[PDB]
Amino acid sequence: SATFFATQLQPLQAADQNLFQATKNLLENLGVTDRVTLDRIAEVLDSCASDDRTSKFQNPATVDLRNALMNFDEDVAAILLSDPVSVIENLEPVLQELLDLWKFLNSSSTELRLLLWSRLAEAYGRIKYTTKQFSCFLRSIEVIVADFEGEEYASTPPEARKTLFMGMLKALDDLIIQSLHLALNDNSSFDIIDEDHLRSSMSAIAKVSCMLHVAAMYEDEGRIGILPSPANGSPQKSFLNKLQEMQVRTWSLQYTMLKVGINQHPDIFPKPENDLAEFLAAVHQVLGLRKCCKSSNRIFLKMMRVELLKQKNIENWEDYLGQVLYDLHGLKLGVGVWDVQDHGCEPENLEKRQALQLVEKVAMLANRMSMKDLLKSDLKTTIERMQQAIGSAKSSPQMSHNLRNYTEYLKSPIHPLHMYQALTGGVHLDAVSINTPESAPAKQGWFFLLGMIALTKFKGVDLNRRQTPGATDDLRIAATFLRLQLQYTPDRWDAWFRLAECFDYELEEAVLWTADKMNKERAELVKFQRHAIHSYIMALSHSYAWASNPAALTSLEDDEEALYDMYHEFGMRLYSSSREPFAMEPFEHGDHVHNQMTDYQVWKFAAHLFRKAMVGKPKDWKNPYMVAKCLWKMYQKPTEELDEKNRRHRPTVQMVLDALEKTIEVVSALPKPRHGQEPILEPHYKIVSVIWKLVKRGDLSPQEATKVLQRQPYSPDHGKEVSVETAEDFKAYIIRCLRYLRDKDKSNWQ
Amino acid sequence: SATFFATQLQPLQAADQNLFQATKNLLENLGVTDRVTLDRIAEVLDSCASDDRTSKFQNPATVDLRNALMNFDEDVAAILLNQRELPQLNLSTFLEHAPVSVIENLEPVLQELLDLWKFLNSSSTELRLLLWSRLAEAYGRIKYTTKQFSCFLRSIEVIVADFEGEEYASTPPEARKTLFMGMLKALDDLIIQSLHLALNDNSSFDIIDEDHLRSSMSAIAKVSCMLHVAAMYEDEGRIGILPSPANGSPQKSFLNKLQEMQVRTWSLQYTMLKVGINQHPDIFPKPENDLAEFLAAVHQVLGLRKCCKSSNRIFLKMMRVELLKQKNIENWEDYLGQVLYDLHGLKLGVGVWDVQDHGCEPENLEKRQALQLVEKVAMLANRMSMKDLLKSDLKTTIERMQQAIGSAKSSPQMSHNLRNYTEYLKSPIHPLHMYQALTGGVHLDAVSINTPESAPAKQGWFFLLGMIALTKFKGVDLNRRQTPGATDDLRIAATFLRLQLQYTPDRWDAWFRLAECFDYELEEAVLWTADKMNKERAELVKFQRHAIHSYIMALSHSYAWASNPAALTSLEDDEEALYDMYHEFGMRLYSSSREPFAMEPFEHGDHVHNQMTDYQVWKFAAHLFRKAMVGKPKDWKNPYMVAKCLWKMYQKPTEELDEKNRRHRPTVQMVLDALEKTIEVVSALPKPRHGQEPILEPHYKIVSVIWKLVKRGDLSPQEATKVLQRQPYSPDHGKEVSVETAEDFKAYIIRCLRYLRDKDKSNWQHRLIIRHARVLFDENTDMNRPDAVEAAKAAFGVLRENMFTKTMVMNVWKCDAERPGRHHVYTERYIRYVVKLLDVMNDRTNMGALLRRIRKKGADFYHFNELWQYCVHTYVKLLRDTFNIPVSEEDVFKTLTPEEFDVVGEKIADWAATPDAENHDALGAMKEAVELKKLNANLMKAGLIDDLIADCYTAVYSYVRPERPNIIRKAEQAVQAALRAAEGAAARAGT
Repeated sequence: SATFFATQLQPLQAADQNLFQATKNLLENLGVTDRVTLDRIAEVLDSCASDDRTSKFQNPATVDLRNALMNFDEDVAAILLSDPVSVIENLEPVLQELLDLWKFLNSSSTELRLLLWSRLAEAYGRIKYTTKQFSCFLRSIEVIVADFEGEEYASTPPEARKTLFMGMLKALDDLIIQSLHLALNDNSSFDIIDEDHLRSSMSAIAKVSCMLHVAAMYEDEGRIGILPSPANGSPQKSFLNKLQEMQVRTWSLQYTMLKVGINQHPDIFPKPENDLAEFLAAVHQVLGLRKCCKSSNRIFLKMMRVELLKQKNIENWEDYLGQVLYDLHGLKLGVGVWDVQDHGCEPENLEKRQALQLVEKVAMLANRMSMKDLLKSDLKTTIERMQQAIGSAKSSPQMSHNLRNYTEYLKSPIHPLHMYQALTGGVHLDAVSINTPESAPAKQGWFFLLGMIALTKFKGVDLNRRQTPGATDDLRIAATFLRLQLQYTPDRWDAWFRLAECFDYELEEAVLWTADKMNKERAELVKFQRHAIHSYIMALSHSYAWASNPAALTSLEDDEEALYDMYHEFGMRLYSSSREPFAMEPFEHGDHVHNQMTDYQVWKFAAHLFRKAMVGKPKDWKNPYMVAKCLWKMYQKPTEELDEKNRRHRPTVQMVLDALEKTIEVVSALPKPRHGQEPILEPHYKIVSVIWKLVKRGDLSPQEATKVLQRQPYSPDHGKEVSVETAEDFKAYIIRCLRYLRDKDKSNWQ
Repeated sequence: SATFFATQLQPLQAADQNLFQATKNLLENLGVTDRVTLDRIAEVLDSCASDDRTSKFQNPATVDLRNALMNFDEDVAAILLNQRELPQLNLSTFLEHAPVSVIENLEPVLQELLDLWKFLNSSSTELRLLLWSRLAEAYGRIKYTTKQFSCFLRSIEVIVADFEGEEYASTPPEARKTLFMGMLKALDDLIIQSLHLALNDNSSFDIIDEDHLRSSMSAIAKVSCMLHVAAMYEDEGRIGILPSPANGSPQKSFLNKLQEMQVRTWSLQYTMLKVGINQHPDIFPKPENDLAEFLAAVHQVLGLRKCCKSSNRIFLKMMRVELLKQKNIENWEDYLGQVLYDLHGLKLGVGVWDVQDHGCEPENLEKRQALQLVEKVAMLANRMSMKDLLKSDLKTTIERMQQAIGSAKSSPQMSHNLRNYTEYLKSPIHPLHMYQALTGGVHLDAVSINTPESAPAKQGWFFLLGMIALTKFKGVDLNRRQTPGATDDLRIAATFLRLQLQYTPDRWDAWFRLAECFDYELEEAVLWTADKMNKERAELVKFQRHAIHSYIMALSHSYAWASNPAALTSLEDDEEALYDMYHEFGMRLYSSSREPFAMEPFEHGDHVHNQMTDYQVWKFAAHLFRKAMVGKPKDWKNPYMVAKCLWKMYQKPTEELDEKNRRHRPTVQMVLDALEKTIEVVSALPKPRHGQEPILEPHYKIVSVIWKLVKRGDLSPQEATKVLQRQPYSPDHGKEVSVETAEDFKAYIIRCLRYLRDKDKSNWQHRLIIRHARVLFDENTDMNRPDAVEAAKAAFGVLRENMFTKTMVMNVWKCDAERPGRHHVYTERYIRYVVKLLDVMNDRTNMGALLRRIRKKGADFYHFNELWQYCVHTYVKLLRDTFNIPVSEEDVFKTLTPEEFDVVGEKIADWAATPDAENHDALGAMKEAVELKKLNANLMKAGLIDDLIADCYTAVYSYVRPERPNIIRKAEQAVQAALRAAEGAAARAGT
């Protein structure tokens, strides 16, 4: 029972001890030499090192508070429940007859004294000298602490000491409310405040924080059930929150003194953001263990939200703000060392401008997470709350100019001149990078991120495994999101590339399921390919300047993998549209003025991309094989159909067979496939078919073909020389080549 | 005739040549390689290289303008003079010539799309210009600022192309004359909105690429090529080659409309060239220089043709703003001065060029215009001295600008800071702050106010203002200022430096010039009238009290300034001025601790705080003089006042010294070298010119000092002769004199005093001459010495030769090193020595003659009533010393009845009329005592005068009888009957 109570009380008391210890270190960093304050802090520390924390306190007002909380009194708790230039000339020397008034100051009540401060603060309020008003707020408070430790308080009878102190504490409350409001809402509060005025100031506030910590002992002992807990609706329970809302104000007021205290000391605090954050992490730990952060309209919680967004290079600010956003709006990031602790705060609804401040830090955390993990995490659920709160941006006329240039470029015919300009990166769109606060999502690429999430929804739901369509609306959501991101950003070649990716998946959905669209709606399929190809051009053009930019290759190394995939997906698109059922169908100029590409020049273009995709992805066995397909189709092209320049640049039998030996060399460089995985016979099968056609054409002798045909790893009589002199003996060995390949074709799918 | 016309044309043609040359070079440097534009500019060069500029032009539009202006037609000018009325979007107008959806149709135009292009090659020019107006309207309707601006640029290139177009070249000229002005009305209205968007929103230069810039800005130069001949046409009437158009004519209104069009289009050229120079800084390494030279070429051409104020001064309101942002040009001040002369008349008188008239009237400069004019003037103000400020026209511009700015309104910080200056000024003097001032550790409670109204004071604008006002106060010397009344600039500068110090308390220089204003205010009260020293002592203490507080805060903020090297070079005269602060702190401190002031600002009689000693303040001042001596190595006064400091410290006796400063007492030798240190610097001075008195002020001072301490016993008289012969004014210099007695020390010092009086040819060194009397006759000697009457006579022979007249008038003239209020005191210090001098000599005759001079010069004597006590009582002694008057201790008139006393008192008066009573000493001493009561006029108590009268009357009564108010009354009638017989005897002798 008692050991269980000590086990429950121990980590929160450890948090309090570390909070007061780091507070003490922050005091001693600034030359605060008030040993009374240090002794009060050490009294708090040894009290929190004890089970009976209230016994070790020896300040008289704190044990008066202990008697007030122990012996509840209804009315005592209900107590807590014209030229200004002339006046400031009167009171400022006060705060020969001046020495008599100073003697009159010592003979007077403290309640009379604060009215002199309040009249002085009114005169500063009349001339709007808020800094002097903030100063005399602080000068008023430290007098009430001195008489709290005064011997007149010690000589007071305890029946008088109940009500007289209770008036002073209630008067202490409303000064803090005004001063914190002057601290939070006005930056000029700390101009005339010197160090020793400040060193007198927060030491009183820390003592007040020490004083309120004595009141904090009753609640947590009342939380467990050793103490009688007040009923709901009782004025005692209402009195506790009336105390605790000041404590929320107190440390935040202490934080404003700490923030000025952290500043002006660069030799003392080389990491000034973190030490400010360390206090704020500790206090919200202290309040959040005690369920105290939600009170007083979350003014501390709203304050800490602003400060974390200012700080950038903190280690684990995301741990701190994640606890805040779980408290404020229930935005579970799911990252960081500490899980989000239950603080009993309702999730307040996410306002749009409130969501838009968080974009610059959300996208930083989301950029390091894998897309598959981004499907599983709660990080996307924050984005779902954010984007619904943010919504669609306003219709800018500058965006509408950039929008309408996209529609005519996407319906533009395929210019062969611009293909060579894509090699130079000279293809530019009629667009301008606009400068608006609505583009600050696009300046961080937030609309790019929305496209990647919905694409991974499309990529995650496997189309081969799709027995039910209709979940392609997210692709249309992403395509609108990609069009939104591309309007602000011309240079985002990846946004062009994902746009180029999305057009094929719409085309794949049309042609895989129904063959009727190949007979009735060919024009929109022509439109989709031409939409894809022109998307790839700027995805080639803007990536070429990106590849020419060396610092752009440094960040996000997977985009270089996306760069080489774009090189693969370029020539994949070129070879696909040049054959059936299309056969250069987007390349027509029936409604078009300009030249068209030939199929030969398309196949001349695509292999060099596959040559470039071979360099970046050497384990990609397709890229040498796709090189070998196009050059053989270039070898399929007759010389008379070629012009004079391209007749010299037609591939030779030496260079065609160079790539045919190259692709199976790369296939042999791969490790062997596992059980249940047959190796790809298509590099092995297609090299035989061209050689058989080369013998059928007669450019390749069957004797010299069989030298090539027995270097294959799946050759009949491999490693043993077989000489061939007749075509029928060649056709017999070709039959032996096919049937031995049919031995490797176990599933009968070649 | 023609040679004269070419001579007048030659600066105009040179300016046009340099303008088009710079335009050609900058167009070439932007890559505009169109040969036709270069050929047009070269044709303008051919025009400007010859007298017949008009014949060399061969472009059809230029010669069409030339033909239009050679024979002017009113109906030709009617469409340009009247405003443009736009035909609407009508099918009938389309037949005659033949917002987003409007953008989506028309911007494709700018096979059915190709059908429009063939038609637009054959349609009207303005029909295309209608669409460019319509597209800019749609761009205006969507409020695209850059796209609406871009349509304006393309529309310019249309109508320039038609002037090279063959449709206009093949038009019949009667139709073309309407067509030339009709396009020109369409031309000029486009430049109205083109300039307006180019000087309001800078977003209009967004979508312009390189070639768009190279297309648009080249056509503007063609307009600048074409419009040049119109100003050339006006120049023919300017020299009288052609007749001028009459005022109020259509010819006059046609011409100035072309003037306000030509300047307006030229301002558009500056906007494209500014954006075009940027983005290519390799081509333009100094973009401030080329933009200034481009504006210099434009404004000089328009200025000679008086086009600056044209088109509502829109070029001038652009040029001044862009010159303000640039700071590191050389001779921008040349470019600034002519521009502000064209707008306000603020002639600066600096740079290479003086102002030349551009035919423009000034406008009164407003407050916000002056705030932009703060910074460039303030740098230009610091280049000149205050004397050069007092001769420049820049001073006249500043007084307008302060009239333009006005007095600033007080902030709550300003009410806080200026009050704390007064409370510090009302504070008593503490030695802690002066010890802190040597550390520089004194600060004031005054926050640095951060407002744009302090950006004047951040340049020291208010600091400049008092420096002008103090220069005018210092411009007339106060020796030559015989007319007080030109003294309000002292109070004007006194108001100004507080306003500087409110925003900038840390400026040590603003505290220092504030102190001299309080210092000079102390002079003018006491220089003419000693009555303020007589009656108004409560205010004269306050001036030096507030001076000393201001002198502290000058020193404290100087300590950071004098010890850091960064301020040690900036405005090197202020480094020289910092050593002048040390010299006038010590001359202020040493002044207020002696007569007439006598330590008055030091006390705390209103209050708590310890007051300083004079020994504490003499050592404090001597700290300043040596610190003055390093930065003033040739200034002899800084060793001179440090020599006077230790002598006051040495003459201060050791008993009243504190035991800390008892160890800090300098030796007898420690003042001898410092006097010789001054006489070293005086010997190190350059030799004085003819008519200049040499500085023997060290020389008799060390003579007087060595006279004292030898007679005080600090040195033997033999050892003094070596120290005396080191000095440059030693008589028989280099010849050794051995002195064994004090009388031998008396004679040689008298020979030194005679030698210095040989150098007193102007007869001014009365301190030497009163010490020549002092060495001859010491005050503290025994009165019964037999030579003391003789030594006072030889002392009087020195004084009456030099300063004292035969009617006993001394001439205490104010020395240049003498302090204000000191010579009033120094006169009566010479009086009390002279009164005791004539006491030993028993000179009763010259005392009464001197007494009339004291009575006449009563207002000139400090503490004159107290001086009249000592002089009368010594003369009462001198009346008793000369005449041996017994003191009537016993009243002999008690035996007389008042009836019998009237009998004897009339018998005494009848005895006094006898000539035997003239030899009576008691009657004669009563006669001067009667005149002494008349000369008193109850300035003192008259009862002491009546004591000498009644004792003289009783001594008379002790003589006539063998032969209190009634006693004096019968004594009054005794002198009255005596003087009646004296006038009766003198009257009968003359008859």
